[PDB]
Amino acid sequence: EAASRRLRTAGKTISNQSLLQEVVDRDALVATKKSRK
Amino acid sequence: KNVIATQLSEEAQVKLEVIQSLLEPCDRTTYGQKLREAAEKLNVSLRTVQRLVKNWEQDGLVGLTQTSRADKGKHRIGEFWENFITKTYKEGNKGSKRMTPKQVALRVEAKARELKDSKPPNYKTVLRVLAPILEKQQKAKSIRSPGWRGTTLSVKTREGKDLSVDYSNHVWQCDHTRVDVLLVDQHGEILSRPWLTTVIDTYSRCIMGINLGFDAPSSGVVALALRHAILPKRYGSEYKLHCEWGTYGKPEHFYTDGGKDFRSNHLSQIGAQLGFVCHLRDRPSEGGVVERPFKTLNDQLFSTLPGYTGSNVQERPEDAEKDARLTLRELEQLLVRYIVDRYNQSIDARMGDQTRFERWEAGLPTVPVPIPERDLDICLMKQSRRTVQRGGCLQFQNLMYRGEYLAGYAGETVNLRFDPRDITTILVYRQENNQEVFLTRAHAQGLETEQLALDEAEAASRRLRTAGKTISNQSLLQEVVDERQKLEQTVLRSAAVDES
Amino acid sequence: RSNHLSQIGAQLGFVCHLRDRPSEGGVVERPFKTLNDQLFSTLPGYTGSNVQERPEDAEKDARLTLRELEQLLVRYIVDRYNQSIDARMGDQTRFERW
Amino acid sequence: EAASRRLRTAGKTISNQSLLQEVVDRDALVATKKS
Amino acid sequence: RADKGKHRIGEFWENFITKTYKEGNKGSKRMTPKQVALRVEAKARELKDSKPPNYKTVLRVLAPILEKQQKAKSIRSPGWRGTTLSVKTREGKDLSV
DNA sequence: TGTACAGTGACAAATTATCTGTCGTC
DNA sequence: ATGTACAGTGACTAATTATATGTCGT
DNA sequence: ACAACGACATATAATTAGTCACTGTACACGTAGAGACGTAGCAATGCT
DNA sequence: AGCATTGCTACGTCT
Ligand SMILES: [Mg+2]
Repeated sequence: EAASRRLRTAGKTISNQSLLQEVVDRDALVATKKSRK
Repeated sequence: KNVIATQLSEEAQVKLEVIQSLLEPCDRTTYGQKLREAAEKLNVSLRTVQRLVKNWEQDGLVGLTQTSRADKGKHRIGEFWENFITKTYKEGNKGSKRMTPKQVALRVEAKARELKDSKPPNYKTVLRVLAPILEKQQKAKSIRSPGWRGTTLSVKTREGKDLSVDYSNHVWQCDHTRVDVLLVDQHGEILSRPWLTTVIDTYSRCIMGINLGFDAPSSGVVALALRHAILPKRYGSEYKLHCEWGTYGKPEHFYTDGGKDFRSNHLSQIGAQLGFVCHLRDRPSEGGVVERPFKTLNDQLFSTLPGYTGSNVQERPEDAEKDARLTLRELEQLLVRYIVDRYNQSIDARMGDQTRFERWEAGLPTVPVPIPERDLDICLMKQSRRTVQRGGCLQFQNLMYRGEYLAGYAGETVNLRFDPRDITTILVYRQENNQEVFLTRAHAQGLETEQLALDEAEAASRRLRTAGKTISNQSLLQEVVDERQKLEQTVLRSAAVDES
Repeated sequence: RSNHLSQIGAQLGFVCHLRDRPSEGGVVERPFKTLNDQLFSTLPGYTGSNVQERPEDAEKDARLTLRELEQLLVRYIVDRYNQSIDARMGDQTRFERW
Repeated sequence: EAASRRLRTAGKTISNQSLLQEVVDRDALVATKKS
Repeated sequence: RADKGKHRIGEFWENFITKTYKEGNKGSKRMTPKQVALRVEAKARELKDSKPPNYKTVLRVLAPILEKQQKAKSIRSPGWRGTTLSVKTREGKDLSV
């Protein structure tokens, strides 16, 4: 358990807040594409 | 052999509690007298209680419970008809035939009429007999594979040899997938789904480069992926990336799907010129380090984009061609942002300790040499067993050529290297001391005011000759310059060399 | 929707009508599946009703010719399909209801 | 129950003799197949 | 209890989850709950909300919606019965047979 | 020892619906 | 009011037959 | 001694095998094949 | 004289 809790705590350490920028700007791009008709 | 009792029922608990109430020891003459309470408690004679004691003292909780019957799972139709059913079904489902239990029952009834059997197996009897077979072949369909664990890994090759993966850049992989996105030209008609070809570092599970484009799986595609994989990266401020795709440098191996471009001469020339060894994949599963990222990337990216096309024809969503809206100059930016700002920083699925990126930078055996860009653009495609003319001149694919230093040589076997995207010039090579040595750079006769590609010159030679035109570089060039692939190629014309 | 067929109808004496949608066609769409299940699936080289379902060796097992498949399909229709009960009626075989 | 039983008992009287013999003859034909 | 089947994330998040999944599955887009939860994470961070819903809640929010979208595949047609029959022409004229 | 991500079971933490007391005149 | 209709299913029921019971037994 | 395992013949009941009325579900043109890169057929356009 | 090289066409064969 305590060994597996190392893997869990290590994975959870990611500074993910800089990684979210992809998702919101990908959607913003797709919403910027209006259809041809 | 240990066997444990399970599904202890209420009646078994009733039977157990009286057994426990007589597990308390006493003299045998009162033992045979205190157990009399069981008689009405079980509504049965003490001779059954003596039998129950004989079971429990012999068998514990397992024999205290009632068994299944001896005929459970035994079919009273007998071995002939149970053989007949399982014979008929398995032979009826060999190869591409797919007989079903209903079709089997018709065979049973047919054979019974021949046998004059008064009472052949009913269809539901025939269906019952096959239920074990259907279930056993169902479970055989979905068995999970463990996958590798920890840092140690080795990759099986079609050679039979198994090759360990020891450090970052020890073994790269590639394959191509058809992207599940319909995307469109400028202003935008539907075109068709592109191909994606990726380089994956088998140690870090990292991803050093991709080529995305409408081009079919071809050695020029693989070469342009390696041209991306191997070079240092610089992406323009128009991407607004947060992270830098710092993976570069060269492989010691290239382990790959056995596609015809991966088996090509051109790539083998790259293997010799860059020092990696091409290794073939045995079966698709061994590729999983690159097969699976298509699944990962389909799920986390393409499925969210307007032109998504589903994982199969049978799942193909009908709006895909109704509102496909990206061009590849956007799909590139989406895919590149997904890799560099997310996927590079994503955790490696069986290390946990670090990102995909850090298992590359910390795992490579030593800092690789960043090669000159022009050197890979000297690792062009080459042609051999051709000959130089007895003059200052040359030929290639019905083009005609000049060369500055060729006049010092008589007509002799020559080797030559060319950019298929800029066949305006060739680099020429000689076999001095059994080693390749430069002759000269060379040019098509009089060609300087414009530039030419190989694919359009090849197509022009077809319309050139079939019209009976006099064959020359002069006339061939006109048939280049006098459409689906035109739209596709002029999309791919959008390139970072104009933007960096 | 061809002129040829509409001209046959005018000659032979029937009007040509089109269904709204395939569901309204079920009376004709269904015998295919009764053929698909009860005939084509039990023959060498059955190709499976879908790309996700083609047998792994349909091309390897492929051996029937057009004259042979027709000679079976006619035995199926004459001795079997038309002799089955009409599924609305239960009492009448499809030919006796004709 | 009676409506069903009459409907069912009608269906039971239909002879499969043709519908059955074609089944073994289809296999006896296909038994000649080799790739 | 009166609370069974009703979530505690509240009216704003119950909508935002279901809004985001609904827009992500029109056209050929096929945004699954995980991508919604990843949007929820992004939304809370930009909302400055310190307690975004967990992916298990987001999957439980959509579970009835997913089942309603599933049931539509199964709905059976009664069919015609007995002797009387007609066929539906696209002219709109039911031709008796 | 293919790969590995989205979905799911079994459970703990937290919330909170509501149902169980000792009670008061009815 | 009504797409089609066959193969597979469930929920019993008739027949089989494995084996639990009650008395005697030594 | 008499409470221990037999010797039943007969119930007891849990197995299978069979009857039916329901119902889900595919029938709706559709993957054989595009598109690369050989080993091997070829012509040709040169020339000594 | 001699072939000798050069630019197509299969017929797979693979993804
Ligand atoms: Mg491949």
